[PDB]
Amino acid sequence: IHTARLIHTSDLDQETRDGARRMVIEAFRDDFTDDDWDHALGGMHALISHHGALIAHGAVVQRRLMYRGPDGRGHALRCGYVEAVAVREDRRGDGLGTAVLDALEQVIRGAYQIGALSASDIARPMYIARGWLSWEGPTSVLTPTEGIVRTPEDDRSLFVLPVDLPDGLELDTAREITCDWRSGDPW
Amino acid sequence: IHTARLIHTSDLDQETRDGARRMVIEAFRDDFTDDFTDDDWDHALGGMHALISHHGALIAHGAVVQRRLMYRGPDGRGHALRCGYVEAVAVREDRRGDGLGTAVLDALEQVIRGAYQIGALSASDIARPMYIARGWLSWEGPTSVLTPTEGIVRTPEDDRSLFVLPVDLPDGLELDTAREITCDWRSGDPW
Ligand SMILES: CC(C)(COP(=O)(O)OP(=O)(O)OC[C@H]1O[C@@H](n2cnc3c(N)ncnc32)[C@H](O)[C@@H]1OP(=O)(O)O)[C@@H](O)C(=O)NCCC(=O)NCCS
Ligand SMILES: CC(C)(COP(=O)(O)OP(=O)(O)OC[C@H]1O[C@@H](n2cnc3c(N)ncnc32)[C@H](O)[C@@H]1OP(=O)(O)O)[C@@H](O)C(=O)NCCC(=O)NCCS
Ligand SMILES: CC(C)(COP(=O)(O)OP(=O)(O)OC[C@H]1O[C@@H](n2cnc3c(N)ncnc32)[C@H](O)[C@@H]1OP(=O)(O)O)[C@@H](O)C(=O)NCCC(=O)NCCS
Ligand SMILES: NC[C@@H]1O[C@H](O[C@H]2[C@@H](O)[C@H](O[C@@H]3[C@@H](O)[C@H](N)C[C@H](N)[C@H]3O[C@H]3O[C@H](CN)[C@@H](O)[C@H](O)[C@H]3N)O[C@@H]2CO)[C@H](N)[C@@H](O)[C@@H]1O
Ligand SMILES: NC[C@@H]1O[C@H](O[C@H]2[C@@H](O)[C@H](O[C@@H]3[C@@H](O)[C@H](N)C[C@H](N)[C@H]3O[C@H]3O[C@H](CN)[C@@H](O)[C@H](O)[C@H]3N)O[C@@H]2CO)[C@H](N)[C@@H](O)[C@@H]1O
Repeated sequence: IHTARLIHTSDLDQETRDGARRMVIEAFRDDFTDDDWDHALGGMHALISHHGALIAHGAVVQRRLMYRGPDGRGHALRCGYVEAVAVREDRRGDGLGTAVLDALEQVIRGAYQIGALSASDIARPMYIARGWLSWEGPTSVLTPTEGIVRTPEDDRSLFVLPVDLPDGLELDTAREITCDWRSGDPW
Repeated sequence: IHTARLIHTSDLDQETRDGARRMVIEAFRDDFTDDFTDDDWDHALGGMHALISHHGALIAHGAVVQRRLMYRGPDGRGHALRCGYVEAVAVREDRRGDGLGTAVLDALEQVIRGAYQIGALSASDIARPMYIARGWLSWEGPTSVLTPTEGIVRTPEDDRSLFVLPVDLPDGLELDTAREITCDWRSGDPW
């Protein structure tokens, strides 16, 4: 069985960051943009290498997810957001994806109030099987110039993993949920 | 001689985390209202901690957490910068003045330079000369916060407290510190 190493972005040399980026881009090839890479930087990376070649990657970066309960109170949850999860093609189906998520979920459970991610279609059963909840209500992003704006192309994609919500808060996945602002894909 | 260890929030046991919080709360003491509040501790969670311990006792702490800083340049183009935000920098009172806080900020600035486009913090009044000497820039224009119900809302209590450390600004961006700057939303003190 393989085990992922967990490394902060700042503990990654440029050679190893460039190798990770190139492995991720190839893994997403039919798609992975310059903004997509920026989104994967700043947090903890899960890495698996074999003889100096990276064969699996994932990242969890901190952001705020905003949720307003029925009673009208607002919540700005410390969110561990999962990005750039990828296994080299020739090494897929061997549990390397599971090893990446095991290490990232340890980060989420140890440090954040909620995990969240916008899953590709292929990865959906994988996350469902691990206990991630599909979000059923509308999604949105908090923009700097127009307030909260709907993001309908992301409604089907969003999964959350509530690990340490504030005392008495219970997420209703049919309500709206809002992510903080960034360039490119908000979710 | 003094070197802090870097550890992510998720690698601290609850007892070390709780000790860190108690130590930082006391460091911020000069009645029953703690100057360093529960929300203040939450803002230190989720990133990299710099720790210094001496025969088991935690004698220094600092953290850098990821946020977005929003800045609109003089050309009208908006930027959502990946920001390493510095929180809860503290040295046990009896050990101050020996380079421990310098050692904490050394480690945190390494995180910022290696991971983020910009470092930022909201400095206590008395700590401002220290940050200037380390090459942080004082922000001179108005500060604000992007709220989910109101618009961008001015935060005048934090004007003149903000410092930034621009380590990897995109392509041609050059910060003009007289313009407005805006932080993302969180509970408690936004800056
Ligand atoms: C997504 C990706 C990382 C999965 O990697 P992988 O090596 O195929 O995955 P694994 O072999 O580790 O399988 C992961 C888990 O999903 C499970 N699984 C896969 N398909 C499943 C299905 N239809 N139903 C139930 N479980 C399923 C496996 O059983 C495994 O769980 P297990 O370890 O308990 O058995 C890989 O396909 C990839 O890199 N794709 C390209 C990039 C991409 O699209 N990334 C997803 C963005 S979130
Ligand atoms: C502010 C603090 C972290 C500085 O740590 P320190 O270990 O005492 O300071 P250092 O010895 O590393 O010196 C760093 C700089 O701090 C300044 N400073 C602040 N308090 C100082 C003190 N008691 N003794 C010496 N320098 C002090 C000096 O300008 C010094 O610069 P220098 O070495 O070039 O002379 C620490 O005194 C403390 O915990 N105070 C409580 C308040 C606080 O931390 N504010 C939050 C940061 S915004
Ligand atoms: C730290 C600095 C002063 C050089 O280091 P240094 O002068 O050798 O300082 P040290 O590391 O030896 O500090 C230890 C000494 O601090 C003194 N000291 C400072 N605070 C003390 C305290 N609270 N208790 C006891 N001694 C203290 C003591 O004399 C101690 O020596 P001793 O106990 O052995 O007698 C350095 O940061 C510097 O030169 N600062 C430049 C200023 C700057 O950055 N400004 C730029 C303007 S933009
Ligand atoms: N875009 C068209 C389709 O893209 C697919 O790839 C999938 C994937 O990239 C993408 O997945 C989702 C989208 O769902 C969702 N609307 C936004 C979200 N940020 C994105 O996210 C995913 O891909 C990004 C790269 N982008 C990565 O940066 C990100 O970490 C990853 N989780 O959408 C696709 C499936 O939903 C295939 N290439 C092909 O089946 C088809 O062409
Ligand atoms: N009065 C002198 C000193 O005051 C300190 O209090 C200062 C401190 O709380 C606070 O400092 C600044 C403010 O400026 C600024 N407008 C907002 C910013 N979030 C805050 O931040 C600072 O204190 C917080 C705890 N709150 C920490 O969580 C935070 O990491 C720290 N950088 O404002 C106070 C005055 O600057 C301490 N009580 C003690 O170190 C000493 O007594």
